[PDB]
Amino acid sequence: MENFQKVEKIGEGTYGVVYKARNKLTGEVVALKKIVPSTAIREISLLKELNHPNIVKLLDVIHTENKLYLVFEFLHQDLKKFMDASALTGIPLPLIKSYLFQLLQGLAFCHSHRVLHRDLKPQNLLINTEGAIKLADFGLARVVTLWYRAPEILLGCKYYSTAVDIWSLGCIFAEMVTRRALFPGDSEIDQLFRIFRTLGTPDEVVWPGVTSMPDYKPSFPKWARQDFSKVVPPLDEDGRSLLSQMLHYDPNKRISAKAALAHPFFQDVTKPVPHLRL
Ligand SMILES: Brc1cnn2c(NCc3cncnc3)cc(-c3ccccc3)cc12
Repeated sequence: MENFQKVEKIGEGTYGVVYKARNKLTGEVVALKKIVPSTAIREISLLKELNHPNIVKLLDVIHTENKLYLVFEFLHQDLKKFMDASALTGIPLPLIKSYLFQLLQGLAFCHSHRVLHRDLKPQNLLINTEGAIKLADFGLARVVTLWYRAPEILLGCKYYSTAVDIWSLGCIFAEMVTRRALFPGDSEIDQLFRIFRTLGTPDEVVWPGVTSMPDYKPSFPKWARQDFSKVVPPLDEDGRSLLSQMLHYDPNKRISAKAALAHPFFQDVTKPVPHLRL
């Protein structure tokens, strides 16, 4: 640690405080996360090899004094701040599409290595001046916001898979378009019920096996599904079709990152430069 000079606190991650810091040696500016079980050390070590342009690079892992520090590449802004900053005007559709495409490329990569994020949220999607967007805190999982949590997690599924990340990204996609959180639940049941109220209460017809799930209750209220035209106006039909697929109840039916990349929505994708005030 003596090799780093703390510049400032850039948030309070789920595991510890994250600091912008300077390598007293190389002079490199990095993000320093202060989080040990051998399993954790080994798992984290694996993440160091998981390199991709849309994944925040984990530079080094430092274990000392039974303490654990993760040194990451530093990015100046996150999607939440950018969304807040662009609230009056909204993020231009072409930039939303570019960001969604890049994130799907990142997910496609991680997923192909059997690595899940599990906690995707605007705060952990980092952006730069070049129009790039990157997933932060990938593989780390293996008040905390429930807004992006997939229904199978909320329903007590113990062995959920990659589809949970597609669900979270579908929620974030909707939020970028509408400028309002899709399902801002403030408790597990409120989260579940917000999802039901919009997509309809799931049943054996649309989600075979849902009624047997651990936290499923026959006493759940039965709400009708709403039309996406009401959910994310004025997103075009291509966008709404993609969204509807990323939000399928059945994790097995939910579109994969790979398939999502081929969706017609991305036929005209480009890479705009955002306007960032750093
Ligand atoms: Br790795 C990493 C690399 N950059 N980075 C950023 N940068 C965005 C930023 C935010 N505030 C000031 N400067 C830059 C935020 C978080 C993060 C922090 C807290 C919670 C979740 C993610 C992690 C992280």
